[PDB]
Amino acid sequence: EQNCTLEIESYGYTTDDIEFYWRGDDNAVTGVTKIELPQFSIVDYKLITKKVVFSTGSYPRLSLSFKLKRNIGYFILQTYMPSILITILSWVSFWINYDASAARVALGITTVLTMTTINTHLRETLPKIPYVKAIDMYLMGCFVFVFMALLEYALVNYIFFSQPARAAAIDRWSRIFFPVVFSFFNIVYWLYYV
Amino acid sequence: RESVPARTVFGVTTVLTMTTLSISARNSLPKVAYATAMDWFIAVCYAFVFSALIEFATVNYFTKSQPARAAKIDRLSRIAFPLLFGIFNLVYWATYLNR
Amino acid sequence: SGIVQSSTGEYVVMTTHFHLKRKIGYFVIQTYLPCIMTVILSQVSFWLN
Ligand SMILES: *[C@@H]1O[C@H](CO)[C@@H](O[C@@H]2O[C@H](CO)[C@@H](O[C@@H]3O[C@H](CO)[C@@H](O)[C@H](O)[C@@H]3O)[C@H](O)[C@H]2NC(C)=O)[C@H](O)[C@H]1NC(C)=O
Repeated sequence: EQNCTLEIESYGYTTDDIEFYWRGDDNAVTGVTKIELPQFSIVDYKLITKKVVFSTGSYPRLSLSFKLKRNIGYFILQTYMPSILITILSWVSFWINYDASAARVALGITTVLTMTTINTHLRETLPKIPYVKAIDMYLMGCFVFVFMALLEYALVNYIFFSQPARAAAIDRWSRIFFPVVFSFFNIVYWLYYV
Repeated sequence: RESVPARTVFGVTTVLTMTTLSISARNSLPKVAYATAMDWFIAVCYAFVFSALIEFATVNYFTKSQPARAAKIDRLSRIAFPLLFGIFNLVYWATYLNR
Repeated sequence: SGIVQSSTGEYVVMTTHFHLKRKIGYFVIQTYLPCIMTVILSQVSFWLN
């Protein structure tokens, strides 16, 4: 939610010379409920009159504050759904049998490539904000999961020939416990950012 | 069904093609807060590609163990998937061209 | 405060340098970590038979 204000002051006259108020004091601002923003939605607006104190006196001031709550369905549909489904698609390599080396490599490495492409195209589509954001944290999480899945395949392939039993046990454990960790990650993230 | 690497690369890079198409397709739309008709179409097609890959995964998992089942689901999908995509297209176009 | 000499005369100049330091947290998780993970993934290829 972005609290965007408009501050109205008097330049040269102090409260000893000029006084400010809203005419009506609650209906002074109209036309706000009829504003249809493309990306936000005005959830509330406040009117605040006051006298601010500076060195040479106190100057009057009014303040019109909107609270803009950003609409989410777009960002879900465009950014999260692709990343979540690519993470699941990366998981798909676990049901693919151990011998299918080329198959599981293709799946995992192409999922890494797709995650990189999504990240580096949302980096352009999204506004250029050079500090870290929740969307970036989620994309990093999905990337790290794809990375872990491909490393798990690499481990399975390395340790297979010496012990198929442990290879298969690792495969089944990862099959059962990456969806678990992903749900846990999703829960923590969505409850921390809401 | 026995060409696992070819079918796997096929499906996964089809998904990557769909991802690129979706990303390029949304660079034209103004940043609305909700789904446009083209957004529904793209999401449905993307889900179809994901489901085709999942179908192949099921087929591969049940092949060599229940080959009857693997071939049965393949023959069923060949007639289900296009027969469902076509009707989806018909309904979508009919609803949107008439408004 | 300083004095600048130009072809027209000597002028008083009042300077104020503002000191800025760039944040790193964005490039860390947006370029450095993806690059490091890509290199790690490339090396992990050695473990395959
Ligand atoms: C956006 O942020 C501004 C800045 O905080 C919010 O303004 C704040 O609003 C509250 C509630 O009206 C003000 O509290 C009031 O303080 C006066 C002190 O004279 C008191 O008489 C009232 O009973 C109440 O306690 C607060 O002063 C005010 N802050 C500033 C700096 O003006 C604004 O409400 C936010 N926009 C929203 C919530 O839509």
